Amino acid sequence: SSISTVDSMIALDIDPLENTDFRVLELYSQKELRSSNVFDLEEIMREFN
Amino acid sequence: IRFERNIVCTSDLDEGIMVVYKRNIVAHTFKVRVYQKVLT
Repeated sequence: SSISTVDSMIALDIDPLENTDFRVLELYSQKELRSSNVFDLEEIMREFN
Repeated sequence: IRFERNIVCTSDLDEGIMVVYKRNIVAHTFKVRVYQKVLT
């Protein structure tokens, strides 16, 4: 059994596409969104009260 | 009509480190003093 063989198979191993769990990216937090104002309504109303 | 070897078959971009900065939106907060008199 040493006479050897022939590997005639043409390899076409295509790797599967890996799974991707997309992140819920957040650029500005809610604190920055509330702090991005020259005038805040809650502060004005509290001062008036 | 003669067969011939007319079939010739022939067979990472930029890796790197990245740092992403966003445009700052926080309003500049400083301290203000208000002097006043109340006449009643």
